[PDB]
Amino acid sequence: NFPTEYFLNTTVRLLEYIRYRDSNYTREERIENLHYAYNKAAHHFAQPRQQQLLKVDPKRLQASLQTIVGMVVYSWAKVSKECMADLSIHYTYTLVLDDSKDDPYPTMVNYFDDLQAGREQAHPWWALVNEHFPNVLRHFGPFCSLNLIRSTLDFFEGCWIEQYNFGGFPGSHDYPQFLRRMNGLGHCVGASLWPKEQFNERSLFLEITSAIAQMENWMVWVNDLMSFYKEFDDERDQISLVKNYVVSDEISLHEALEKLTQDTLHSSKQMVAVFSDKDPQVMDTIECFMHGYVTWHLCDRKYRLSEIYEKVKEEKTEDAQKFCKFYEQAANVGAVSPSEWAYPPVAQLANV
Repeated sequence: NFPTEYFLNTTVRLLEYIRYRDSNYTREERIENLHYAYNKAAHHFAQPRQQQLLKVDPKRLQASLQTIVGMVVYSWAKVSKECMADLSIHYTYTLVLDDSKDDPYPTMVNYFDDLQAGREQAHPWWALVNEHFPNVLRHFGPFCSLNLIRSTLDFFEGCWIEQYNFGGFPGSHDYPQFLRRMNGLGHCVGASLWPKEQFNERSLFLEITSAIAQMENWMVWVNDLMSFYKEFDDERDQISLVKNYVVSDEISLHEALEKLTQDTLHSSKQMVAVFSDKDPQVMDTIECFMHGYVTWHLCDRKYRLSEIYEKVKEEKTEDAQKFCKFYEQAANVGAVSPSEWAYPPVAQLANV
């Protein structure tokens, strides 16, 4: 049975800590960006070479793309439309990689030599991603770019490790966060929040670096938390950060969940307790990311949190109501029909 109240309590706390509230991001602007990002991406993924080197089921690509654009537009609120579009493509590539069962070994045998010689990579994924990377990198300074490149490389190894469906050896306490950081894209996400057009990598080096280090853990743990509901009974999903704590540390799913909430809540508090008295433009980007990121989760049908809403909408409980109050907040600005932006389907663009 799902820890419905415990979950609710933790969710409301996280929200208060981060100061979850209303933004000046109008539903009309969201639709403007949503359609803009989706429109550049669908046309990209619809090109021939893309269509033939990126092995993904058409229906899942469409879904993945819509999910990713949703997350970007809603979290990288302050960057430009082009930046959202370009980050949408890169994060859709990374999402798509989890669909491969194919062992990377054979295609990674000459990874370095091909890289150093300027020859196209053997693994089709790497071929598309490195070819398109400049489009994403042009929006950043050398420091931030370096973070993206590294994180994406970590991501690749993360996916490789996961093909083994390995939650860790009982007793290997370091395995869980090791794996979560590899497939997390923490430094990618974190360093992509600062476009050299609205920020100065050098003048803000300390804050940017710090953000990356704190955002890496907030971003991944918040996702682990919000996802805890859909993954609860997913017998297919076997190696989540929480399921690994269970196996690696040898504790109950409950205790594992306790560790996650403790880390998440704390991560939140320190985030706030560090950026408030910091360059406003910076705290704004950070604060907006947190809120949008949370909105997206509550709104995307992928996380099915509306099921929880529908099951506690009527209760005189303090949390139960605080949750709904929050939920309806995100709903009012985030519940947009895909028909208003995500069109036409990638498949149709590719067939033309």
